[PDB]
Amino acid sequence: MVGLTTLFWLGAIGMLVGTLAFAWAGRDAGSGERRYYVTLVGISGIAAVAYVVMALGVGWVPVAERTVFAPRYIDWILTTPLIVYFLGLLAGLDSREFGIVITLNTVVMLAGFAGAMVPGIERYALFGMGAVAFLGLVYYLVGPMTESASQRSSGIKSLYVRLRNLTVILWAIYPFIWLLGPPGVALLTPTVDVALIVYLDLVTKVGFGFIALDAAATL
Ligand SMILES: CC(C)CCC[C@@H](C)CCC[C@@H](C)CCC[C@@H](C)CCOC[C@@H](CO)OCC[C@H](C)CCC[C@H](C)CCC[C@H](C)CCCC(C)C
Ligand SMILES: CCCCCCCCCCCCCCCCCCCC
Ligand SMILES: CCCCCCCCCCCCCCCCCCCC
Ligand SMILES: CCCCCCCCO[C@@H]1O[C@H](CO)[C@@H](O)[C@H](O)[C@H]1O
Repeated sequence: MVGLTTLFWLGAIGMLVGTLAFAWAGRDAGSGERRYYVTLVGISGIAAVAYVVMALGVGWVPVAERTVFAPRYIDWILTTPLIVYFLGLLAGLDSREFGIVITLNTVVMLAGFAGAMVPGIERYALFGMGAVAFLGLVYYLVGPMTESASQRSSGIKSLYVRLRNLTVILWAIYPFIWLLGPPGVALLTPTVDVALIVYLDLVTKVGFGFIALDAAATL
């Protein structure tokens, strides 16, 4: 229990550091820019709360012979569409296309959560639904959204592509962790699972945020 608790506290601290840095960076509150900072505060702030809750030993749900971390999935349901929103803003995406990518994202996270909570082998059908919706989300990120980003200045398009790449490459690792970890075949221990996810969560949220902060200043 000590290892898992320690990892969750590290996640909480890293998320808190991001949250404070984004809130501070955003204080200037430029009318067009404010939205991006508030979104980053929401992304890392919600994650921080989730990690604190888990560190305190809340929401460790036993499912068959594994443990499900409910706050992790609730976190993702809330924070991943905020990341997609940030990317859609950057890309200058149209309202229909925003709706599509937010829908596909929500399918991924709901299917992953539901799958984690189903004891039997039918849970892999839920994983599959999420994997299919994720391929759709990736298509949008690398296709239509990238085309949309090209209508922006070269610097904004470069930022879009940088954050798009970070997002696509790291998000693609999560389903493999689900499959190899406790929700799937339970090869990886809960500690190894949590350690990998803490890194990935921190980079996809706080790393993502610092990359945007850097580009915003350099712009
Ligand atoms: C906008 C809405 C339409 C979307 C709402 C999300 C919704 C879709 C989530 C669906 C799942 C929902 C049905 C939950 C059911 C889970 C339940 C079956 C699990 C069993 O319950 C286990 C409990 C305690 O043991 O864990 C319980 C887990 C914890 C109690 C919850 C974990 C906390 C969250 C991860 C953090 C939430 C964010 C903060 C409330 C806001 C922080 C703001 C920030 C800026 C400080
Ligand atoms: C300006 C730099 C600020 C960076 C934001 C993150 C703050 C550091 C918080 C500690 C992070 C813990 C490291 C966990 C890594 C993933 C699990 C590794 C276990 C081997
Ligand atoms: C482009 C592909 C990248 C290579 C990654 C390899 C694929 C990862 C395999 C994940 C699912 C395989 C399930 C078999 C795991 C072994 C079962 C052990 C039981 C505890
Ligand atoms: C959920 C899985 C979805 C699979 C990804 C295929 C979606 C892309 O499919 C494409 O959509 C375009 C809209 O931008 C259309 O113009 C194209 O005709 C169509 O081929």
